[PDB]
Amino acid sequence: YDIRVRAKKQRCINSLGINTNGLIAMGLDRNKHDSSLQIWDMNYHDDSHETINPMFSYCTNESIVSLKFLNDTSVLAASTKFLKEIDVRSPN
Amino acid sequence: YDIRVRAKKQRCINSLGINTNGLIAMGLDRNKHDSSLQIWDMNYHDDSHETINPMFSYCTNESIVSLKFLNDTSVLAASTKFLKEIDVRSPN
Repeated sequence: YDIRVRAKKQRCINSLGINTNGLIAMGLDRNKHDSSLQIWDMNYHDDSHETINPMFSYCTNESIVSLKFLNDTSVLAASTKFLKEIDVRSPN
Repeated sequence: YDIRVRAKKQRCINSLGINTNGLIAMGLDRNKHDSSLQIWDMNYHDDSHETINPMFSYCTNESIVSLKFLNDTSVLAASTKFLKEIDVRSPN
């Protein structure tokens, strides 16, 4: 098919990752009212809206520049001043 | 394997549903501070805790007695005084 999606607050996309189980992550620019690491699944996405409702939101007030899915649950994300490995099963 | 799970507020389980894509729903009794229709996935479940973190929470202050997964996203739930079809892609 063909679907176009975007964040709730529109800004430039730096990185992108698709997991093995279809989980999709996204690296955005820095916005003070939104998360720059949005992880969501396309099967549970409302098709009537361009915006995405993320399952997991991380890295608020940060600018993620590169990311890569390590496992089926863990993602390795790089910001402009940090390097993190964030698991979706823990908020820390 | 073998895993035991329960709600954040422990109460009797009335119904249970497993979807085709591995999504698991659950019908509980009536609690005034918790949702009786907890839908969650076991792959994104923290294995160090007995409690479940639900992806979608519905039917607060209600007692769901029977439920059945219609589609990969919609569930048909029955309470003690209502009969609802709740889609996970919309909060209404």
